[PDB]
Amino acid sequence: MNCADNSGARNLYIAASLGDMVMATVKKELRKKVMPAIVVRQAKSWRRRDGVFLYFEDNAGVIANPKGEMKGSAITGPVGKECADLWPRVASNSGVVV
Amino acid sequence: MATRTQFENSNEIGVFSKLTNTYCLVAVGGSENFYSAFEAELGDAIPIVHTTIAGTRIIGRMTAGNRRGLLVPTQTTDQELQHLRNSLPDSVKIQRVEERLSALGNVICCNDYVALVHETEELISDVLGVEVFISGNILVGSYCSLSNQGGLVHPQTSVQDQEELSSLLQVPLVAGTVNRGSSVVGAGMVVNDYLAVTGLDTTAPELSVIESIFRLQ
Amino acid sequence: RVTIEFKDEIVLSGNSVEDVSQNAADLQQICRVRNKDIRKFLDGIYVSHKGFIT
Amino acid sequence: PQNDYIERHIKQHGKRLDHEERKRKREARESHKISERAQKLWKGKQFAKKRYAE
Amino acid sequence: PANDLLDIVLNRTVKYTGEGFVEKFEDILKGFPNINDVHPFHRDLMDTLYEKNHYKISLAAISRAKSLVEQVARDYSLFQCKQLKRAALGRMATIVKKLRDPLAYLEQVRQHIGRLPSIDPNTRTVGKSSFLRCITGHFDYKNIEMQSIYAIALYFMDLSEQCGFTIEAQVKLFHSVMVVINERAQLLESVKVMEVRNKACEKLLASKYLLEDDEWKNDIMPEILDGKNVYDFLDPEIAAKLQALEEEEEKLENEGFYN
Amino acid sequence: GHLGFLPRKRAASIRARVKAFPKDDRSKPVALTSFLGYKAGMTTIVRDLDRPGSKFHKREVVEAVTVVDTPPVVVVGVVGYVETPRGLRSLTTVWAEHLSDEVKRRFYKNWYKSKKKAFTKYSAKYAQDGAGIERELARIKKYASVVRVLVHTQIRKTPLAQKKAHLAEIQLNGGSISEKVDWAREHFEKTVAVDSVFEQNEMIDAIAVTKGHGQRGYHSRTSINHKIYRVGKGDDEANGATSFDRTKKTITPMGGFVHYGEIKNDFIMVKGCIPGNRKRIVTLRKSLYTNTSRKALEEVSLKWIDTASKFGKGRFQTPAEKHAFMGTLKKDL
RNA sequence: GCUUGGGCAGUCAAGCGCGACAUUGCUAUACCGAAGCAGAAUUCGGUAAUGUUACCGCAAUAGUAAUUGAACUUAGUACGAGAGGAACAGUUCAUUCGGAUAAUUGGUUUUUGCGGCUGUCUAUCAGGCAUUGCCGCGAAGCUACAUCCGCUGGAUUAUGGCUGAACGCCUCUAAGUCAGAAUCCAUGCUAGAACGCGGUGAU
RNA sequence: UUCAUCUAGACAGCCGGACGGUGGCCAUGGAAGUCGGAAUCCGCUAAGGAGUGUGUAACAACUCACCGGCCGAAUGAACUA
Repeated sequence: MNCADNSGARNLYIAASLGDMVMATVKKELRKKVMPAIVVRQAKSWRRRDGVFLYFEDNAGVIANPKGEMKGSAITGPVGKECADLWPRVASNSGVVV
Repeated sequence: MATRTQFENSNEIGVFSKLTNTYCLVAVGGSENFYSAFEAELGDAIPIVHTTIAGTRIIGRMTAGNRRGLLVPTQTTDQELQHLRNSLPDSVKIQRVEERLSALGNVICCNDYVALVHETEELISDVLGVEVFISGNILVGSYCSLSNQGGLVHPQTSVQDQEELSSLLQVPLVAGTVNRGSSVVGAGMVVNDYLAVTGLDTTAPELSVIESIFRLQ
Repeated sequence: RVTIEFKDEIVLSGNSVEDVSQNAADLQQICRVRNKDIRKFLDGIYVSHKGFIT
Repeated sequence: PQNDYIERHIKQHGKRLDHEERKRKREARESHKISERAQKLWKGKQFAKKRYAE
Repeated sequence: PANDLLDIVLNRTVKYTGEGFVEKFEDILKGFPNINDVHPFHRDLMDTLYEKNHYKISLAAISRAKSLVEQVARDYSLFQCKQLKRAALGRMATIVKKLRDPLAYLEQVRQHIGRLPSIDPNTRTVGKSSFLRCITGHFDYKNIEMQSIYAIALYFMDLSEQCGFTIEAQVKLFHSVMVVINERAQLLESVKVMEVRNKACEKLLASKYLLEDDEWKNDIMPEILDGKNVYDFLDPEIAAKLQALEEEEEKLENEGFYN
Repeated sequence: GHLGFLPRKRAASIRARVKAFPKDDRSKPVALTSFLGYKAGMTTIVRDLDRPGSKFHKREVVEAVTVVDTPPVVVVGVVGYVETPRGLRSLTTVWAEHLSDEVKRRFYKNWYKSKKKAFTKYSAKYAQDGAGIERELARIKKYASVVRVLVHTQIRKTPLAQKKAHLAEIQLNGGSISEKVDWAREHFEKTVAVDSVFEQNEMIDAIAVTKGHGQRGYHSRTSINHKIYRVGKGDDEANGATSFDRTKKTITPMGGFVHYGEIKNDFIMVKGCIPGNRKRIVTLRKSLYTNTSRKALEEVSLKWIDTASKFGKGRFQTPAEKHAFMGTLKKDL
């Protein structure tokens, strides 16, 4: 999946869904470095409790420490509504939602 | 005066709050502590509105307005806009931004007289009745705060930018941290001309700086 | 089950010894300081005095 | 966590109201509990060996 | 103690016993802080209190016992193969039983070290307990003889002679340091409540919804009429539209040239 | 799976039989306890959750519901039960003088070829002054410390070709069983509305045989804590004109239900999916007790109801919108 | 009537020169009791055909279930020099498993459906043949990346107590007695004895 | 079964006495019988271990073993079946 921050990471590498935090690595000094990541987009629509079938363009996520401290100072691209509300830190750096 | 409060054991008051001289916006929830945060100093002096933007608790991050008006992003639903209109008097102007964007509180920081943003400028000026003009910050709103008495910015703000804004704002500006060194000044506290709310992590030096900049004493 | 009357002290009187004694025991045994240090914590209600009504 | 805090608190306030009576009752009941363990309870053999050693 | 630990370990059952003993010994050793390597100030302070020689002897004895148990475990009809297990278990028990003295010594210090008034070295500094209680202990702003003597690594004086202590003794005991005062009065010159702390701070640093009217507050505004969200188009008294978009069905439908 | 639902053998009776009834109340007045209906269709429901401190507090929430056809139930008799060491026993039963055609048919397997010799002598026995029937009523009054009422549903009203009514027993939680039998005596051959038993937001349990999968399925199952979203009534205005919509329209999906007829008579909307497919016979019971929880106490705020066509696919709500979406049509002009 | 956890050398000595307890040199969840348990955390111990016919009914008996974690609130309060930080109860969510359903979505496949079309023909009018025509779209069925729900009363192990002899003290125990376990029985749920039963319509 | 007490008062339950050199010597930041080391005396009185325990940094206070008073017959310790 692509990285959802301005850190410049080419891609992210490790079921986990949007808003779930799992260990992740920056596939492409950061090689083979494990750090928790939060998924902000998955490019798939699920049965939302609000009844609206959300959609995204591509899978994306953010890499942060266990407490969720965003590595970058901003988030590139839209962020899932559930993920943004779940994590206040993500919302602070989030620019657009969906 | 400045007050130390919390929300769901979280010190990010600004994320779930937006204070104004005539009203206050807070996220929906049964946590009496959050309501007490604003009710302790002034009781029921000004109304407190429990609502949300796009059905989220980040209303504080998604809302950017002053005592004279309020603004909400496109993601805001019609029902939420109607609830906000019913919860505020006709004096406060409420309008929806139709531009492609969602984070208004993280991009726009303004007070009752001046507004700073990253056409929509005319709409912002009309709704808030303020002049529309920070140190290269990607998200000025998330790392800035303002009030008629004064304003607070992130510690990394350049001295030149602070001086220019203070000269334009006609009031002094001070850069400091919140919530025990946290650099998100706009997410850890919300202040008005006579009441400042800060999280528990806010240390004594930060509280003193907040009190001094707004010159309550 | 016995009467209640009154310092910060309760007074229980009843014709039947068993009834009043069991009531006092139940009152003392409901204030269980679970998962706490017995010596450090003294809060509760305990039997103090016994005697005849007369 | 000072040099002596539980002892200081006990001296300032004292032990529990029924600490003495409860301890005496436990000591008295230990006599019957020893017999019950001897007539009850590998564990029984170990208890018997410990009693014989005592 | 040694007896209780042996029973606890042996009640769960051959290498498992040795592994458990090694784990317990490692936890005891690692959990306890090395007296000679904590910190110079704290090292000396612990030296004045506990028997450092006995502490080191106990640590060495525990390490040697663990090594011996590991060595024994590594070295180690039905009766012929059965007696070996009993012999190994007895060997381990006998080796463990020799720890009563070091374990007894460590029992006293294990509890004591858990509630010491230890503070970080970077922390800024006649009945002095009364003043200590009054001042605050943490006051963040902005063997006994040797332990007391180690304060060299502030002093208090009394103008009167309270507690029965001679003024001459107080003057002699004195021999930067700040002196606090609550032929006899002249000898006091030989030395040469928050105010004292304020003065010392120098060196310390240098160290609800409404409407237009409440007449119709009970209205619900269904927000849907025949499947269209008319609320978005609920403009007040649209008189021009009410005619413009309603007269068409008669003015233009008369022609009706859709076919 | 679940050992409690074994052995997995085919159900002997198509109609599920209630195993237990709510505990009787000696102080409350005589009232019904269970109702009969037929499952019919499924649709989506949206509302706003007033549950305090919830993730969707004072905000919209969506889920799925099911509709059960519940035509008015008409009583046919009263059954008394006595307490015996071997279990509850029925000592005497009294039937009404007149019975519906469906009730008579239910007692037949060759109704067309049979002589239709239904209650004739018992019906003729009612021509007496009343001593014989009153004697049995007095006997039931003396004995039968617990009483039940036998009723049946109006199959003819439902859009089905079965034309055969289903007979079932209804328990009464009233008190003074003498008062119970007196009340029953005054309601023979009388129809009782659905609202008399259940109401909106009430919690009930539905029992029915699950779908047969060609051994898989065809077993009686029970689902408890089934909130009644709505209690439809054919006598009232269009059931689609909710308080939050107040617009006249039928709840039935446009074009009719899938493999089922239109619903216009009294019906009930049940949260979740009741076991079994459409055209079943489902017995409604009031949970056998009082469930204390926010789930039972919370009310329903139906802002919108999905009533569009569902035969494969559908987008319009009423037939008038089909041409409006596609514009004027040739068949229109 | 299998079975389950130190040798050598010396002092022992209830008893019968042998012989008892010590002793000297090597080689998961949950609930209770104790700890210097200040809070949290932690450690040690314990529990685990039958009269035919049709309907409405009872239940002898067999099986049984829910489950794991998270958030507000109690709270940044009792506690504590600060670091750190409770629990009960009132609320809100999610994960595993289970009884079911297809309302939206979606893998789906004889709509072997719809507009056009390929090699080609009596050429658009009509698709014949292409073991199953193709393109794009798409029914019914399998069926989940889809959805609803998943119960309350006693008796009890350990445990803490009341009254009170043995033993004129005493004792939770010997006669009695209260609270109490993921334990037992009950409520509920599934089946209903081809050979358990009751009432009713019909000759 | 073997011993001890026993109408010169059996076991048990309460009340009283339970001292003087003395706070023995050493150990002392203060430890006086009871945080420790080594002997254990005289005067006595029906009865005091330079002390069997609880407890205080030390005294303080209670105490069992030792006797007396109120009490009234068998009781206690160890062994065998």
